[PDB]
Amino acid sequence: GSQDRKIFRGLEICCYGPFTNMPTDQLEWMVQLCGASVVKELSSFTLGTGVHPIVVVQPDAWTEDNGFHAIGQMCEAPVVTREWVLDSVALYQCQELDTYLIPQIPHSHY
Repeated sequence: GSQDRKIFRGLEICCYGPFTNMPTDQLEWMVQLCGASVVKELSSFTLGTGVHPIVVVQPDAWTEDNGFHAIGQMCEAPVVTREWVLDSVALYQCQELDTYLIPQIPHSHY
């Protein structure tokens, strides 16, 4: 570019859920500051030219009642805890989503 760069450069990340009491408006801002774009919903994603779709979650305030075992099935993008957004905005670099994406593994406590 000229006077910009952004670590995301054409990106779309949506924060689903209340998380806690900050990772909502401040989260979309951070991503936006990194080059991404705040997506209202999952269906809001649009295949432009260099805009990649991404999703964010946080099994904290969501608690158990509706069901969080169907994120990727409901969204057509990679869901990653705010850790990604934070880890990326912290050091400034599009970190691997797989590091904060939906684990989904057999068993739970062993």
